[PDB]
Amino acid sequence: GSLTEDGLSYKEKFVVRSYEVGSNKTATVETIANLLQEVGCNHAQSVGFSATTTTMRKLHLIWVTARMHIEIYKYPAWGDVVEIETWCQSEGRIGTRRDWILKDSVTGEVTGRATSKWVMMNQDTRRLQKVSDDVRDEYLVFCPQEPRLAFPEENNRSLKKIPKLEDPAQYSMIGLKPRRADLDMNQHVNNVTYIGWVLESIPQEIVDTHELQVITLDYRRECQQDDVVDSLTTTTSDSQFLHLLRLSGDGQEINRGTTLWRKK
Amino acid sequence: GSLTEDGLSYKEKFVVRSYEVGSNKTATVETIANLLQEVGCNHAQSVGFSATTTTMRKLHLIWVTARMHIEIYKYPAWGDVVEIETWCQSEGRIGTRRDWILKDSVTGEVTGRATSKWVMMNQDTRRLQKVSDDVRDEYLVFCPQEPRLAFPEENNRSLKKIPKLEDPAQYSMIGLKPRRADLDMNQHVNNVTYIGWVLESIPQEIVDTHELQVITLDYRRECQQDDVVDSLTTTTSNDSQFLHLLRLSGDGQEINRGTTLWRKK
Ligand SMILES: Cc1csc(NC(=O)C2CCOCC2)n1
Ligand SMILES: Cc1csc(NC(=O)C2CCOCC2)n1
Repeated sequence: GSLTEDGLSYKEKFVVRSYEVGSNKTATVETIANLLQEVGCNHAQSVGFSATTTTMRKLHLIWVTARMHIEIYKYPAWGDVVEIETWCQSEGRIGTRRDWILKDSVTGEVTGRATSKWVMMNQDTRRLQKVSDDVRDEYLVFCPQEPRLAFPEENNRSLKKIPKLEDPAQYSMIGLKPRRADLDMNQHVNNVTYIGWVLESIPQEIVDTHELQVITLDYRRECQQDDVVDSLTTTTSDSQFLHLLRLSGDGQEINRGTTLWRKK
Repeated sequence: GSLTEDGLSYKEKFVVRSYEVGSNKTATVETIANLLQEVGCNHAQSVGFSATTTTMRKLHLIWVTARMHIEIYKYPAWGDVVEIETWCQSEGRIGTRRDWILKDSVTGEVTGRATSKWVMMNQDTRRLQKVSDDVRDEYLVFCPQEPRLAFPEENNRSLKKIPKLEDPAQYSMIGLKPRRADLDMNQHVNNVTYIGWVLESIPQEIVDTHELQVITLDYRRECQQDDVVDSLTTTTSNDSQFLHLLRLSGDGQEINRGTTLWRKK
């Protein structure tokens, strides 16, 4: 992978692995999300980060995901090369945004796109807070100045309000717990695991006859290593579902989302 | 990746990914096992397969893992390039063997090694069988003729008999279930998931102060997509050894048994 000519975006090629594909012999949405995260990490490393900036390290601040939105037109097959371009942009004092474009390396055609909203948080107290002047200044030298959006459309899917699922849920998968492979290098549950947990409550017949086209996920609270999660789904409709992840015990909400599936 | 000059082994380079590493910023044993599987699949593909031979597809036969043995000296760090060499060998009518050597691409030094035993099974009835002459002939053209072993030693730990853990277990992790990411392209639980499940019953303090040096795992029965597993561990021992058992939560049906050896950091 490498930064592009202007140094304002980053590109990387990936060959799809045997264990990375599902029943269709194409990359799962969890493999796609892992590839987005990997290209995002390689971009941060190439521009001097050791995700945190120098000012963030002094104030004990970290970037946390608030929203992830992914749209896939074609899933790459096992053995195929996918090229991913990523860039980041400041959104005033609200937070930051990271976008991606997925392309088939052979045809050069756009096969997917993604956008994510990130908010600033004190790592110890877990208190949100807004973006300061000092942080925006040392971030803007690595971001395009004019707006560059993976989802430019006025009033688009990536910026829609998501309602809270009402009990009873149509479908559910209960007692979901993270294992050590679900944790990152800081022993926190990886963001991609929540996508998998959301999808666990979709029935196997929908998965067998449909392909996931769009997934929008809001992150409300982090799931600890010793937490247990219940995954809830209701059909709202192509097939659309409304999703809710909550702690098995007290019912504390960890995520809410929507998925849109196309018939094969 | 590519077949070596003689066409009797296969090499591939991997750059270790951010999500592939643990608390030490080095590749987990599950990432290593996924890389072994990937290089093994790329080797089978490069020599004409899709690892069923021509006769195996006619007779509804598949290769299934009976044993996996992995020894790691150094885990590659995030961003490092690891080179893996793999080859297969016939073991008479018992089955086949697949071996691996892991090397640091920069220094060329051996950082790990692995060996695995595979048996032939009818896909439909699940009945294990000996290897026929016709199948043995079809895959011997892709294997070295002289023995080539990743674990050549006379008293190597890769061929040791593993006892059955006796209840009560010292440690346990209960109610483990596979999710869709744990399944392969044929909707069967991936072999690497069982390694993760075995390790789930090791206490977090052992993981925090030790590094896994050796893992030997026997596969007795497959875990179905809707099965629930219990992971059991007992200390048997500067080095710590554990005896492991995976069994179905309900009836206690054994799916795996294993041993791990950990060294102090
Ligand atoms: C160091 C760094 C910067 S961005 C990042 N992670 C991502 O972008 C992921 C998060 C969730 O999975 C998809 C994208 N890590
Ligand atoms: C095509 C083919 C033949 S065997 C194989 N994979 C392995 O060897 C893996 C199995 C899981 O444990 C790591 C090694 N792929």
